[PDB]
Amino acid sequence: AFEALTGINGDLITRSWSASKQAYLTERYHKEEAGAVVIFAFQPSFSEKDFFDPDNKSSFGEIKLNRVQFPCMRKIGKGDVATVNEAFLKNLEAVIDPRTSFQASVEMAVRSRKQIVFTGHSSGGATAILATVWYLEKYFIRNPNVYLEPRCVTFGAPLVGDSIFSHALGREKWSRFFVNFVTRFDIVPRITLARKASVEETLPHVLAQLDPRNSSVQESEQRITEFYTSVMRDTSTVANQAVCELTGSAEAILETLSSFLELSPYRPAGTFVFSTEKRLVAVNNSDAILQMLFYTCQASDEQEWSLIPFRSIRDHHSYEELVQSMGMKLFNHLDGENSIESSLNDLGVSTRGRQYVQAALEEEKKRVENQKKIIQVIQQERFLKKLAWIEDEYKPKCQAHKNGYYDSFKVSNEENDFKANVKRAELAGVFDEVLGLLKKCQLPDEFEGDIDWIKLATRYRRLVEPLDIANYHRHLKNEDTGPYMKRGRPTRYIYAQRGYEHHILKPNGMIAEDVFWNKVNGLNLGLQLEEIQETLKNSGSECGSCFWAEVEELKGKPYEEVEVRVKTLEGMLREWITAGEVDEKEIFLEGSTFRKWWITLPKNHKSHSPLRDYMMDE
Amino acid sequence: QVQLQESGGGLVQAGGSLRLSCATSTHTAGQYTMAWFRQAPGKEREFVAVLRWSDYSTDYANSVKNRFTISRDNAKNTVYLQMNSLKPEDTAVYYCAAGWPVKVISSADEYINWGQGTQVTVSSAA
Repeated sequence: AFEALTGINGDLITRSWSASKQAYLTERYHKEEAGAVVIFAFQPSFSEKDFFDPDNKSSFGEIKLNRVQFPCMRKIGKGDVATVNEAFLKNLEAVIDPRTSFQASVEMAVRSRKQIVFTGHSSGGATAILATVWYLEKYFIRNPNVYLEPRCVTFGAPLVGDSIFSHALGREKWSRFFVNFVTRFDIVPRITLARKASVEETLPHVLAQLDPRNSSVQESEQRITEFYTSVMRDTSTVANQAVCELTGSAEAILETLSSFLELSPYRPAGTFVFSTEKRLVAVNNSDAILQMLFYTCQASDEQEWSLIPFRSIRDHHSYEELVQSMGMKLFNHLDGENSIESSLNDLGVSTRGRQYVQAALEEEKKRVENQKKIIQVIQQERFLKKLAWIEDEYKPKCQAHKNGYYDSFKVSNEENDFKANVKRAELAGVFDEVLGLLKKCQLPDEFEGDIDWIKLATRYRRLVEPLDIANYHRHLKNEDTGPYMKRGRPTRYIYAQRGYEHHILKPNGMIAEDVFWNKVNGLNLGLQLEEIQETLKNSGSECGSCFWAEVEELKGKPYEEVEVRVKTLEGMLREWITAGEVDEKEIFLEGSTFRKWWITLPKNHKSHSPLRDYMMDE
Repeated sequence: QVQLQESGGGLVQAGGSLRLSCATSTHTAGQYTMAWFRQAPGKEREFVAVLRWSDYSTDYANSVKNRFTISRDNAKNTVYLQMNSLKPEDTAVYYCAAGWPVKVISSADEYINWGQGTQVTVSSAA
């Protein structure tokens, strides 16, 4: 039940808690080899500087991840990178420093083919989370056979990443590797849900109280109560705005320029396990976990409003009892349950909180239903017949006329051309609808990574983006609006390109833009990198299906003006043909725009061009 | 759950010494705060000595400080309380307890695991 869902047993949880306790006594991290498991526990810290960085000028100590170090932690189609707590990130970076021997120990554990486990209590858990992601980006994605799955186990950990963080974990199917135990009242998982200005004065004393290594010499009750109230007020704002933004308020004055009621960007990442005296409740849905983080820490189970802050401090230290009493607790998985009332009542969630958690779960169910309808629509034969007609009928018939379907559509002198236009419009409608669903976060996290969708969208892009470029230049939109690559390319094609590129490139750790610039620099054109990036600004040589676009921007101009761009296009063309991005039966035809333009190029260029064998008869 | 078993109690003349052992089922160094408590007939379970998980530091109740010694053999997984200058009022059942994080050493509620106890009877003078 629990083991079938999380992939860890009670022995591993117990060893993880033992190592997390031991990590207090070791600098940065502690390594423990226990049978078939190797555990990396991280030393937690209770200094204010280790929750909100002193040099961070943002309201929540947040910072955007660097796309080179965490290339998967982003939205593929949109491009937006994930955001994490800067202090936890700096702690991770200080651990992974080559001078710490952490990386060498991790690689030695990888060679042993044992189950590698990153664990931690409090901020250590935070580091553990990041460490796991580090592993996932540096080893597991490169070769999942020699770099095996990690496990991440945290006890009372603060939130680490934002919604894009959790989304990227979900798309890569990495969230299943994370298990975050949270005792019902533990205040630490709720801290970074508050504006750092709301707790800036009371956080040091409460952190000293939360430190398991310190003695409680009966300090200050008032500061603890005020800290709890601040954290709960800001958490309430965040959770209620999540409720309103999920299906109620949409977008009214949500956007920036009005930094009035700033809400924390941090969201639950991975599986969470709430714990009472009698239950273990596992939750996957991040929005549900946020709503529960708010509503389980309320004065509701007995309405003992006066005692709940000290319970919130003591529950950060109650993971020993949690680990000792796991086997005697009743387990249930909230996401897959038919009725969530017993679990949330046992957790003290009010009726309104229960309705909000149910609403979050229902929204995830709606996203799954949307993906199901999308796959049924894209798998029926009446839909695929359009692409099949473009592939097996329109393209060969246009190759027979010796001009290619791009030019045949651009002139549109036959009825087949208008038929192709109709099918292009229908396909565009379907893909624009899917894109609109993606933009509004109304599909599962895994959608953009689904290999069936990637295959279909790549086929559609390769087949139909030439027809959309022909439609763009046929209606002279290049003169009214501008070049196709700058102000005319439909976003659906960008999404399809980015999904395909990420899928095929992520095992090597480089993003498509860096691969492109590496290839153009390997073309050895002999110019400065900034100058080349300026010449290839908004170029069509970054994606094969944009070939014609670049051609349209290069024909008519003198050779000295666009020599760099034409050589770059020619250098990309052969790999494009091999990959299937550009049809070699189309572009070299006698009536093709590209061939008619390529003949006009200087004969000295054609002599040393890689394409002279494809157009011998000029 | 740590298993704790006390042994070594018995009858001792006033002024004598006695060592109590507490076998633990797992290593407790940097893992559990280990304490000795005692409960006399009718009275309540009061604190005697502590060895902290945090820093390996020892502390004692004022009635036993500088005459009792708490220690741990980490190899044998054993915690000892050596008692000296015993008095008839030290007659009690002695327990060893394990807890975490035990931010209040003298409170019995901080300790999650306990032993069955061992009787210590200190006799006067005939």
